[PDB]
Amino acid sequence: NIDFDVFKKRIELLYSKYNEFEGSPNSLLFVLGSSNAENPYQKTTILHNWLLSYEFPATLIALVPGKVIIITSSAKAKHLQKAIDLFKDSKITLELWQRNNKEPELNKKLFDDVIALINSAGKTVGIPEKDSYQGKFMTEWNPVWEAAVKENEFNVIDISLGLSKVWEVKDVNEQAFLSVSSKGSDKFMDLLSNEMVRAVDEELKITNAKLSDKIENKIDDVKFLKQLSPDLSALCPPNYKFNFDLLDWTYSPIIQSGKKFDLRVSARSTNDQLYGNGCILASCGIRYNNYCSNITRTFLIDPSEEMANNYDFLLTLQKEIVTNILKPGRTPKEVYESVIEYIEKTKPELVPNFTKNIGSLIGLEFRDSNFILNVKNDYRKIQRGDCFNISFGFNNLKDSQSANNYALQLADTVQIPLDETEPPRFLTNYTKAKSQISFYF
Repeated sequence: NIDFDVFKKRIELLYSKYNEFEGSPNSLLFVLGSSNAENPYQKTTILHNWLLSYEFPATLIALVPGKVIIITSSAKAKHLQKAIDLFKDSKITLELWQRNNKEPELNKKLFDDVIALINSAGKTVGIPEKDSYQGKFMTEWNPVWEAAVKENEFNVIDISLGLSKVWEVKDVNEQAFLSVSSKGSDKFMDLLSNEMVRAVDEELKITNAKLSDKIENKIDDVKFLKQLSPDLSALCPPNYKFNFDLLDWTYSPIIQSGKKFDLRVSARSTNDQLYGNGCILASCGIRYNNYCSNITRTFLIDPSEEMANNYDFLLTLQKEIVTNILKPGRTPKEVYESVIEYIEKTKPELVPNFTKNIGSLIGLEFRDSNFILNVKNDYRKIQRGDCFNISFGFNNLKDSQSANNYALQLADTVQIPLDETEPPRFLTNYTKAKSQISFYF
């Protein structure tokens, strides 16, 4: 069940902002084909999650002056019917056009009709240009759209940056869902660290990938889910009941040890035997009601003194970033440059080893590519209500005591409160204390 008051406020917000996006689009057009679980964070899908809290496959949504048009099946139109009355009073009329797959002539007429309304709004049409969906609905739609662009002289422009700004600031309910997600990540991290220690202690034959898979699979263990429920349900926003079915993975858990450390988002657990010495990097990111979170911990197994000392600096760095650097009003570039400067002042020798970013805005997407915390983004300001995956590390560090280089990585989900007087709030709280992440065999 969909909160239509939320649907109404979010669609009205988008409607009020879009003509002021870059390029001044006269209309917006969002076409969703079949859902793909392996590619869940495209802008059109994000829009559906934001507006409705569910992805509606084989559905078109258009915004033009005065109207929101939804082309979808009878079943789906029935889920959305109650929304219509909300716009009866508003610049928007809501219109639900129902498809019928035994009437392909009607289905074509609907598509021609919406393109006519788009044409009437103006020549500039805003779409998320990187989005790609497959399936039967898209096979119908694609040639109709392509003909319209070519025949009507549509100027089709990207709106990803505009969308990113519209839904950037998290409302109080969204903040709650992010908190729930993050607590989930904490509890899986706790499991992960326990299973990892057991693996080393019991001399298990197990690869990094197999161990991370074990943790991933616990999301389907209803016994484990039951255990999770008290702590997660306490964090749900007022009037929203905790629901198991809304728990998912943002991405596959990762464990790294031994020969290979990769600090980029593209990293995946290797098929190498779990290496029970030195640095073990682990990352879990649970998703609750579409709200992504992330946590990365480094575990130290019989660490040399230099690994331990560099781990201490890693903690100090995170405290400096979150307490002093990551402030409303600042650009990602300014934040990242400030980080480099701090490292340059304290441990200059480690600058070449540092990650190229310190994470990104997080929310309905795991990583908003228009708000990565690196030097390339000089065009966004941090705002109160923003939530971040603050993730950084040092790779290719030299161990005098081992044949393997080592790495250190730390990530937490951090909320910037809406209230001016409140500091950044860690949503992920699983320990990072050196004595609690160090193990000796």
